[PDB]
Amino acid sequence: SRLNPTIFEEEEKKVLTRVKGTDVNVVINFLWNIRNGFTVNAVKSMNELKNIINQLEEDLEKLKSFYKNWEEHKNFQGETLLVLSDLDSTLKVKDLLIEGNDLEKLNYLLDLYIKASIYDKALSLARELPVAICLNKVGGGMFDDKNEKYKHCNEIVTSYLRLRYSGLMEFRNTLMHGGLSTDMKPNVDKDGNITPGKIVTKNKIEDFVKRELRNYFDKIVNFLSSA
Amino acid sequence: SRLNPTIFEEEEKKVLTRVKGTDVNVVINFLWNIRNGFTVNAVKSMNELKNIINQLEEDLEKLKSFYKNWEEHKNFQGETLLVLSDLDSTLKVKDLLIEGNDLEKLNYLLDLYIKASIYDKALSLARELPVAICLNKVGGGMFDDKNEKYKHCNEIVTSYLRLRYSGLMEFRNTLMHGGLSTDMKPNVDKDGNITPGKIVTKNKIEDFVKRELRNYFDKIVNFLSSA
Repeated sequence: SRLNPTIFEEEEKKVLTRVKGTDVNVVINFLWNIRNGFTVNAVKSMNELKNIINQLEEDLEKLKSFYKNWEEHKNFQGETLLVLSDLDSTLKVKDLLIEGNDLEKLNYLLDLYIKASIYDKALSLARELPVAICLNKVGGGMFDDKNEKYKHCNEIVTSYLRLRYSGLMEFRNTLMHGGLSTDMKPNVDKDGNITPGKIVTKNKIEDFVKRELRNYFDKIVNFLSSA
Repeated sequence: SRLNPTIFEEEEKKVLTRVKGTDVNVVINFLWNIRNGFTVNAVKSMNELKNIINQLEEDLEKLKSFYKNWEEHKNFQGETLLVLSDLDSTLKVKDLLIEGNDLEKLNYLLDLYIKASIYDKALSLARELPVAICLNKVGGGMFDDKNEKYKHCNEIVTSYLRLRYSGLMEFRNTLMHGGLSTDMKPNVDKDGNITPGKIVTKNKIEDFVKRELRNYFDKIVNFLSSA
């Protein structure tokens, strides 16, 4: 915002105007929604982001060319605000994007949560995405108990998960409620000291989501296609 | 039982002994279980029945040959108890039989109930057979609420039926509870006169089971295979 050279060529200004207008705030918000589990919103932003980076690529090629032939763009010789590395590092957000319907975008996000080791968000998405998949097959509906299509769709995935994927459902609720919960059954003393109940290890959770969650999810979705 | 000729040849006696021993009571019991909806028991009897008729065929061929060459078996010339038509008509029970596991035998029975126009029994079997199909896929279990595998398996088929096959579930409960029920909502007067609630027609029920029940059931089972 605070970047404006006093003397600027027609081609320099034309591309700097584009650079000054890069919505870095939309990228930060995208990462915020992903971290805090606002999965629908993150996925809805994907197309907007796709355009943000498609332009940033165009600007980076032009700026890269400018700095490669730096002898012709001596107007930038004193500038300290435009840092090529800051913009080039931002282009990595291109990896977080995919094309397709919002369900396919959420499916990709599940894999992103797995790679990033965000166990809580990965397991909740693996639990709720098959309900949406189911809802889509039935012509659509809203995630609300008053919606009949949702009521039955949720009952199907919940009972199928409790029937075949008992582990998935257990890890999900434990990570969702944390340490102080009925899901972990800790014991509080007269002295104010707590002794954990189930003491679920770092390895059992890491191994399950990193090695089984995707294979399990793909089988759950495979089953729910026939619906 | 009351059939015994005074003079009997070695080949005549050998085959009459077999005829006298035909378990017609097992056939009557088979038809009783089918009519009263004891579907598991009817299906379990199928192999026994298969042997009953396999022998009755053998005896009928020999007796038919005896009566075709009646001049050689003049010992039967006065007999009134052995009626070829009674035994030959019994061989029609061969059509009610099929080979395969008890689930495949129950599947065939569903089609038998459809052809026979036993709407009540057909719809209850169409509702409960997918639970057993589901139970089998999960390694087996007992039809009891204390059985976890059953609990979830039933919840899946019940919610899938309420989600996609709303009609099937409605006709089932109506036929199961009959006229005087909450399923039909009749109204009783001060005078002791009742006015039906939903008045579901003979045609809507006939058309549904005779034209849609099998296509619908086959899709329900097709879905539950992926489980």
